[PDB]
Amino acid sequence: KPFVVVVDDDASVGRAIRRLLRSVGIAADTYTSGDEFLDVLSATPSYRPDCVILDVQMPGSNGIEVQRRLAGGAVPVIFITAHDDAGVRETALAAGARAYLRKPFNDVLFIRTVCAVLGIAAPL
Ligand SMILES: [Cl-]
Ligand SMILES: [Cl-]
Ligand SMILES: [Cl-]
Repeated sequence: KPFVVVVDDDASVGRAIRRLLRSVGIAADTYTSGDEFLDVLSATPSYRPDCVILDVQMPGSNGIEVQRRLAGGAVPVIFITAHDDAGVRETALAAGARAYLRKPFNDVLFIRTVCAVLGIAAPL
């Protein structure tokens, strides 16, 4: 199964996303700490997601080091942010993010975005 990692400082966001992805056959692990995710990557080469969904607003880190570790490699990144982040597009462009979404999101847009980034057909 496709495997997605979410890093968002709100535990409720990771909870909602992992259940929604499970409903369409996509496994997901979620973190509130970018450092926690980075530590797993460094500890075991076998742990590699097919895509990362990254909260650019995480207080005190902004997901900067997660982005830096993945930059240039085979793991595409989708940026997520709050509904009133007027600048998320330029943020995504300069970071080499594959896509971006504002929270809250509807099912069709979220699933189509993730599936397109993963290179798989979307269920809806
Ligand atoms: Cl859960
Ligand atoms: Cl980070
Ligand atoms: Cl990598």
